[PDB]
Amino acid sequence: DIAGLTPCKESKQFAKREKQALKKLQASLKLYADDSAPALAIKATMEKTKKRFDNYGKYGLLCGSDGLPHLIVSGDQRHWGEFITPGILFLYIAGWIGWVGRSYLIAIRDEKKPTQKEIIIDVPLASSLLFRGFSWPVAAYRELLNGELVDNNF
Amino acid sequence: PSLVISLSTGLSLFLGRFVFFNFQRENMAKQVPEQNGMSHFEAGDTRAKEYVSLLKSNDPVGFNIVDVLAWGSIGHIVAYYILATASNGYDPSFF
Amino acid sequence: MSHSVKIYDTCIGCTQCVRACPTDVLEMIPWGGCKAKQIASAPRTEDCVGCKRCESACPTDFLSVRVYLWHETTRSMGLAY
Amino acid sequence: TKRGLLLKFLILGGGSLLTYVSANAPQDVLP
Amino acid sequence: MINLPSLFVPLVGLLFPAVAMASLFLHVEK
Amino acid sequence: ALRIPRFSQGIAQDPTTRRIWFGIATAHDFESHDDITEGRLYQNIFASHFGQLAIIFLWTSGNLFHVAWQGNFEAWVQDPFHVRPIAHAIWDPHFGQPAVEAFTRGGALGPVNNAYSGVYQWWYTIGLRTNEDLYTGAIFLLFLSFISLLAGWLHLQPKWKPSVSWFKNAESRLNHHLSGLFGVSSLAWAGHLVHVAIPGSRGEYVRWNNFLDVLPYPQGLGPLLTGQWNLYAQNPSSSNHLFGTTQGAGTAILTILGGFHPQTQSLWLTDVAHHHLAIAFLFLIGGLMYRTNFGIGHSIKYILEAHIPPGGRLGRGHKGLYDTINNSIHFQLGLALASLGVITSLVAQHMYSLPAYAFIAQDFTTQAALYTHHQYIAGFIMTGAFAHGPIFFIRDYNPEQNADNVLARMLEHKEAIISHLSWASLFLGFHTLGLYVHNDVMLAFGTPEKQILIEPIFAQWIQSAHGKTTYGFDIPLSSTNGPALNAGRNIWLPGWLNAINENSNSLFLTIGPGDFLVHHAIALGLHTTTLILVKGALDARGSKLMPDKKDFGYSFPCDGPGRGGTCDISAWDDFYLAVFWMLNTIGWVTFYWHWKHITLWRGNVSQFNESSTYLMGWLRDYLWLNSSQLINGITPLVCNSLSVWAWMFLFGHLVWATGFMFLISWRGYWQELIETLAWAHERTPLANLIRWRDKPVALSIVQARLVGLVHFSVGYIFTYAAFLIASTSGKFG
Amino acid sequence: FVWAFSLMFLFSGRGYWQELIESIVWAHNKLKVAPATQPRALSIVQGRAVGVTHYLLGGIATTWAFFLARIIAVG
Ligand code: CLA
Ligand code: CLA
Ligand code: CLA
Ligand code: CLA
Ligand SMILES: CC(=CC=C/C(C)=C/C=C/C=C(C)/C=C/C=C(C)/C=C/C1=C(C)CCCC1(C)C)/C=C/C1=C(C)CCCC1(C)C
Ligand SMILES: CC(=CC=C/C(C)=C/C=C/C=C(C)\C=C\C=C(C)\C=C\C1=C(C)CCCC1(C)C)/C=C/C1=C(C)CCCC1(C)C
Ligand SMILES: CC1=C(C/C=C(\C)CCC[C@H](C)CCC[C@@H](C)CCCC(C)C)C(=O)c2ccccc2C1=O
Ligand SMILES: CC1=C(C/C=C(\C)CCC[C@H](C)CCC[C@@H](C)CCCC(C)C)C(=O)c2ccccc2C1=O
Ligand SMILES: OC[C@H]1O[C@](CO)(O[C@H]2O[C@H](CO)[C@@H](O)[C@H](O)[C@H]2O)[C@@H](O)[C@@H]1O
Ligand code: SF4
Ligand code: SF4
Repeated sequence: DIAGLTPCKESKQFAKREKQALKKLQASLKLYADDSAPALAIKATMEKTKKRFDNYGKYGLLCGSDGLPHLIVSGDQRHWGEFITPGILFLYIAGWIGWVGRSYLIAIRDEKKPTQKEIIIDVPLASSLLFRGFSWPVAAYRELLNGELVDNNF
Repeated sequence: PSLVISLSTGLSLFLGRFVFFNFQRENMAKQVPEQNGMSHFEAGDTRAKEYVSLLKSNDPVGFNIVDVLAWGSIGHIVAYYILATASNGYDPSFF
Repeated sequence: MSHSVKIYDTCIGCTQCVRACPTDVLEMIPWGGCKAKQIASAPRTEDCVGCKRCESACPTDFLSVRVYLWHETTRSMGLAY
Repeated sequence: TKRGLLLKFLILGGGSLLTYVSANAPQDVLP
Repeated sequence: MINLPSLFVPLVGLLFPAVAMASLFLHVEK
Repeated sequence: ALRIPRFSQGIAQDPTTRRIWFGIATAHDFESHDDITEGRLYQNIFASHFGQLAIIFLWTSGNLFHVAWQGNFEAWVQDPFHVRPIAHAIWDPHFGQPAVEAFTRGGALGPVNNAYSGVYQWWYTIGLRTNEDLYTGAIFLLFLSFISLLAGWLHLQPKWKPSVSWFKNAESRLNHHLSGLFGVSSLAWAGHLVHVAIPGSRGEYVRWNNFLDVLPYPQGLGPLLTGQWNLYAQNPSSSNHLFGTTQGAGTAILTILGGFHPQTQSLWLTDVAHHHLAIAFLFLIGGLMYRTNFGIGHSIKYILEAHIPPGGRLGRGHKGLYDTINNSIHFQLGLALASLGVITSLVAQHMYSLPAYAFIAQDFTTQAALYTHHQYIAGFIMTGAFAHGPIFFIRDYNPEQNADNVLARMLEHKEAIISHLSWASLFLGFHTLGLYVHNDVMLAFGTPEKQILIEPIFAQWIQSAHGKTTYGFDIPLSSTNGPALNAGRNIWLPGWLNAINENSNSLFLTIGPGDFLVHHAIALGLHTTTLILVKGALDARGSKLMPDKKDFGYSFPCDGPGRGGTCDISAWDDFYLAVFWMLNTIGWVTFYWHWKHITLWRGNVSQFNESSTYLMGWLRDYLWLNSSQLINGITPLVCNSLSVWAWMFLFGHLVWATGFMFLISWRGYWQELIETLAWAHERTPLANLIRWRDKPVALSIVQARLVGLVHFSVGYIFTYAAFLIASTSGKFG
Repeated sequence: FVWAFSLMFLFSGRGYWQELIESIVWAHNKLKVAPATQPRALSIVQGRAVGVTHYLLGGIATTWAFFLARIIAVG
């Protein structure tokens, strides 16, 4: 739709890629497996990149010249989850990497001599502060900016 | 289409706000204060500035625009001449 | 400056602290009160080269010296020869 | 061996005639 | 005479150097 | 053991060789070395760079003087078809007889090397033509470039004042300059192009005789003073032109009309002059803005002072930024550097897509070894800009005299500043590098698909709101009409800024996923380059590891081992360290144009398209494709077309490599075997008594960080020098 | 590439990446996320250890590749 061309529903240049290129894959008139039970170009590796026919799903997917598919993601016509869908995902996953970074850490500096407890690991991954992340509804999106890590501690 | 002389009218609106004070009090340059030779020393440095002196002809020579800018622009610059034209002179209305 | 690197500190005590450094530092010059009472930063420095072996040990708590001398004899680098 | 002020003389002279005619030539035999 | 403009590379790229490599051995002494 | 070098003193009787090197590189450090006073210094930089302007005219003179008797001109002004102009006559006794082989180039006799500088399309492009009519150049410029020295002395001589305090005004000067200078410097140019040059361009000649008798028109400056200007711009030029010979000429100076032409690209005759004119009011209106005695205008404090926009009620001062930028002279030479640095590229990135010369791109070589000597430099500046604003902080600067004050706070709130800088890089790091290996793991692996490749949206975007009338597309309020401008139309944006896609020379080249990377990897450059310069600077003062890092700040390179282990932690050695990324940006960027251009000339563009979206390929086709021409040019089969270039190009690879010593060597190992190697002579006959006067040593512990560099650099910069040329020349493109 | 990463380990100071490692250590403390296990730059000669070793496993497998690719296939 936008600058490149249209998706899969038609994309000539893209088609030619499917075809030569892979299929030459072929390329081996035979090469012996008339019945034989190993050499697997034959089945999929093609067909797994191939039966990926005039279908790939359908995804829209813009495809420029040479018809390799370009990613817009401007949240329109079709292309929204080529960044946000896998974007918030990157956010949510990290941040629950370091929410617990700022955790199997802010749990130590105390009791008795706590000077490298960390070259060994007290609860592995933390396996205690673990889920604190999925057990983030809202969380740092309020309690980070109000209290605890409070401007005070700023 | 363009008022071209819309704005050259306009700019010596302001630098006649220039024709100012070569005339009126005392000498040039509020006499060279400080120019050559060189300030006290001064020194940080230095002065002066004064939010308080944007008057004196605000009112009077804000007319200066309408001078040339009237009757001497779009209305054919001084028609009232003659005053020695024979090695030539004129001068003659391109307008 | 011509040998001017400051290793000073505040104790200038020199026991299990610092000695190392070819000639340069004939101190123990007790100033009228600084704990193990021996002080300052050097003696007559126009003699030897440019170490920072000078700290490496016994505090300078700030910097520590190194080369800064520029004006630099030869006797002040091994090689005048 | 009259060396009493010289060398400036032999470095315009000698070296304007190891190079004046030394570069010039009447009919190339080119680079 | 015919074909002879070759002196402004030695007087420069050669002899001018002689001067200063000599001369400027004033840095050592004069 | 004597006394020598006439300015320093510690240096002066140092018995080694340092004596020498360090002499020849303290010379220009006036502020503080024996001979100096704030009175001396200033003037000792003043009649210095009057020794400047001076050397710039013995350059330009000769530029116009290896041209006028040979080096085609009453040729190339007969019609400048892309075949090998000329600089000067190459003359080396080492040359073989293949003096005869190209190298020896067509028109002229003995061998030669042709203008890749532009000069040849501007000594021409302001008229300046006929080979009897031409042979001035030095004659003037030089009967100029000597005057350039005369003040030098005149103003060095006490008496008729060299001026001392008078060097810290501003207001007066710069109240003078950005009128007197620039304004009238323009104007007066506006003058010239127009009486003598525009006529020389579209129209005909101007004869050295008449200058009154010549009159762009019949009835003179006509009205003009008669506020009536307009009727310049009507039938000004045409297009069925034949450039330089009238006929479809017409004669009405000024326009914005007509535009491009297959016969010359280049800005129109007139426009570069109403402009030169047009700006010449504003600066003259600008000049006259500050004091200068008479008693109008402004004091350059009192509009800083408590000026301040967001200050006011946000507890953040503004005290005498004047007596610190003024009492600094380094702040000075580095607000100077940059501006120049930022504009040296604005020059040289605008100088393409808008070259203003009679045959240039559609030359496509001179056009590509001229964007870059203005990209090198420009990068080369910037650094020095950033490097004299980490000297202000040490020799000058004054914490008690600047504080609460917004130059401080900048220091004070500094740890963040490098971090929210470093966070840009590290992000701009691995994220460019995912996209480019991934893009290279996927090819090789067989799958050209799967390739990650983002369109450069916010790029092309800027341009479908311009003229990139590429294959339609509305945009909500714009559509490609209904609303167009309404408020704008047939005035202003006529044929111009309407190049569109123009596969040849459209100005804007039509951007895709190949450009959404380099464009993020020129962005990871000036960022990284500057986290280090920002940092370099943001404490030449000191820090935790070295707290009191000062009284000398800049180049104290090294310190003792212990503390953590301390090293290249002088603000110079971060400058030292900086100059590698200014040599890696200013390469990604230049690298980029060309590949692009190359392909966008005697051939395709698909090429850069699916083959710059990855990495290997950047090496293979470009780098590996397109060197061809040059290297099989020493060829086992005799010296063909280019030979200067390829030998340069390996001269390029040596000077480089041989950086490294200096760089992985570090004075210790060198000095010590010179300790054994100066037991020779002393212990060997037919070479005894024979005294040195400078004591054999190994290079200073800052010096070689320089020299490997100042070595790393030429190699490097002398390799692309000979690389691009040696292949934009052949082509194919 | 790895080779053209060695030079950074080979060519550079040391209280440098310190001076840098703190700016970092700072931003670290504001969120409360660093101090424990005093993060430190490379041990002057470690630094040289991570030159060299890289400069070789870089500059070498480069040809290990350059080679197997010009004897497999013609030759
Ligand atoms: C470090 C290097 C340096 C070098 C070696 C060069 C070399 C060059 N530059 Mg250049 N340049 C540089 C730095 C450099 N530049 C920087 C830092 C900038 C940014 C400011 C530029 C911006 C720049 C531009 C915009 C251009 C060049 C161009 C050029 C080329 C033209 C030759 C020339 O400059 O004659 C120089 C000529 C003179 C010094 C004399 C002319 C000066 C006039 C304006 C004086 C006016 C004074 C006048 C008498 C006052 C009249 C008063 C009264 C009569 C009314 C040459 C290749 C030109 C080009 O494109 O070539 C294709 C042009 O495009 N450069
Ligand atoms: C445009 C101008 C500008 C001006 C007016 C100045 C002025 C000054 N600079 Mg400076 N500088 C600049 C740009 C400028 N700089 C830029 C762009 C950089 C880096 C981009 C620097 C980096 C720099 C450093 C590191 C220092 C200065 C210093 C100085 C001061 C002493 C100059 C000196 O040491 O030279 C004397 C040098 C020589 C006589 C020659 C030796 C120089 C070597 C490195 C040659 C360089 C490469 C060369 C062209 C290659 C050989 C050619 C080859 C073809 C054979 C003086 C205040 C010094 C200073 O005072 O700071 C405290 C010093 O620290 N500058
Ligand atoms: C090609 C080069 C090589 C690489 C990869 C780097 C990388 C870097 N340099 Mg650097 N540098 C180099 C050569 C290199 N340099 C050279 C030759 C010099 C001059 C001699 C410098 C001078 C220099 C300076 C002055 C600075 C840097 C800085 C940096 C960092 C800037 C942040 C960034 O770009 O994103 C981050 C890094 C990358 C994109 C590179 C890849 C790093 C990750 C992805 C490693 C891969 C993990 C892998 C899967 C696991 C393998 C390890 C093992 C388990 C097998 C970065 C780590 C700056 C800095 O410190 O930033 C804070 C700044 O200090 N460099
Ligand atoms: C390309 C290289 C560059 C060059 C030219 C050299 C040269 C040398 N290195 Mg060396 N080195 C380098 C890069 C270089 N290195 C790098 C990058 C590193 C580490 C990264 C090292 C680490 C190193 C070490 C540890 C040692 C050396 C040593 C040496 C010396 C060995 C003896 C010798 O054969 O020298 C003389 C011969 C040459 C330099 C090659 C020929 C040069 C040609 C171009 C002839 C030019 C002469 C001619 C008259 C030019 C005058 C014309 C006029 C216009 C000036 C020699 C000076 C060692 C040494 O000193 O032992 C004797 C010592 O072991 N190097
Ligand atoms: C106007 C502009 C801009 C910009 C931007 C900018 C405006 C930028 C800037 C830049 C600058 C710089 C980049 C500089 C830097 C430098 C520095 C930062 C320095 C520092 C220092 C130091 C180091 C310390 C102290 C000293 C000193 C200061 C030197 C633009 C505008 C526009 C646009 C685009 C859009 C459309 C419209 C227009 C209108 C057309
Ligand atoms: C970017 C990358 C990588 C790169 C890489 C590169 C870019 C390169 C590398 C290289 C490596 C190497 C290289 C290693 C190795 C090896 C080997 C195994 C070797 C072997 C050998 C031998 C045996 C000896 C010598 C020779 C040779 C070398 C062959 C990555 C990134 C990432 C990201 C995004 C984030 C997360 C993580 C990751 C995932 C990681
Ligand atoms: C070789 C080497 C030496 C030894 C010093 C040497 C080899 C000097 C040798 C002199 C060379 C042969 C001079 C040739 C240079 C010419 C271009 C002439 C210079 C002219 C100047 C006035 C510009 C060091 O002292 C050193 C110190 C710190 C880090 C790295 C190194 C290093 O790599
Ligand atoms: C770049 C550079 C540095 C900086 C380099 C550093 C700080 C590298 C050390 C980085 C460590 C290896 C990252 C380790 C962090 C991870 C192991 C922690 C997370 C665990 C994993 C799961 C990721 C130096 O310290 C140095 C010292 C001496 C000479 C030259 C240089 C030099 O060139
Ligand atoms: O042009 C070089 C050409 O001139 C030389 C140089 O010695 O000498 C000529 O001068 C003598 C003097 O009588 C002539 O008889 C005869 O042409 C040459 O000897 C000669 O070598 C070079 O060929
Ligand atoms: S700090 Fe060093 S040498 Fe200084 S006083 Fe102590 S040990 Fe003495
Ligand atoms: S530190 Fe300095 S003074 Fe001390 S021993 Fe070393 S060189 Fe001598």
